[PDB]
Amino acid sequence: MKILVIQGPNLNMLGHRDPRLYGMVTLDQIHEIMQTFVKQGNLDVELEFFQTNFEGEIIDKIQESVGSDYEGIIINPGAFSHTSIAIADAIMLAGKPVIEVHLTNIQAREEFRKNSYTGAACGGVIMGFGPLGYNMALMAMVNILAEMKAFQEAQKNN
Amino acid sequence: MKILVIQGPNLNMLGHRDPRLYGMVTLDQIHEIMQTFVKQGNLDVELEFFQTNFEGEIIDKIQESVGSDYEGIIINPGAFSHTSIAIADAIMLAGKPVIEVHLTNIQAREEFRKNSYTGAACGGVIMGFGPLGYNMALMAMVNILAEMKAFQEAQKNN
Repeated sequence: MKILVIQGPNLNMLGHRDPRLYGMVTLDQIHEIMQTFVKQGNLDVELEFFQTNFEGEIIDKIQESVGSDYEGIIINPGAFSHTSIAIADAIMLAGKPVIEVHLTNIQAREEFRKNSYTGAACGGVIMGFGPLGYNMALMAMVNILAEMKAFQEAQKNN
Repeated sequence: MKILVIQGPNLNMLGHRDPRLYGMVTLDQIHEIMQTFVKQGNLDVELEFFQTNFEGEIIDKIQESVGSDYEGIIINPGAFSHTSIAIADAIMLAGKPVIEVHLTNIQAREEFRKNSYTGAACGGVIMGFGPLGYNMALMAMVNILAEMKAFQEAQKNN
């Protein structure tokens, strides 16, 4: 149960960014909290982490998810959320749960960040919880999978 | 540790609403899942529940929260999210965490639902997880409180 955690542009440079918005925490620091959340909870989730500043590297990674290894995706497309129809379209073709996270509340920054093409394509969106939103994402994905697959056995047996 | 769970217009009539959007679950059913989440986790949270179709009843309840009994609020202002500057302003004056939940993804319905005045005023927003978003809200609030108060003792002791 590989979850793929895709992180978009400039997220690797957290802790060189405005700390009023982003606190004083790094991308690596986030990803540990995420394992520490898993390791603790005792979810048989394997997390994989992939950061990139390129739109097409995101689309490729989503597309590569289409084969069996991954059961879901937690993605923060970053600033691309607001422009990238392409990443949205990739999210629409994945055949697996995608949950959108933002550290900041994108309802309360510049007007250009309000709309998320990508988040509209995902099942659900979380925003403004800082690093914590990623664990709430994990919570959700684990829950959703358990529902979907509890549901598949309950129709191949009828 | 009373959490106040405010639910807006027409949310009481879930399960007379479009089940393609809202599944086949009631408001009471949601609130049990929420206790069952608490009861289980073993959080010393007392939940209080308040539903209303009136904008001013929301603002009153938030305002009444300003005294000591409540430590946080999880609110789904519903359709008022998109119009009610007043409820937003109430949220801005509460002096306690407010987390916005929506059952549906408000990025993927009519254009009139995209913008949440109220969600911009809250710390954070969750949307599109169905009933599950309320437990992720609980998770978050519990986490946040524990952080804030772990932080108050760490400054009255310096």
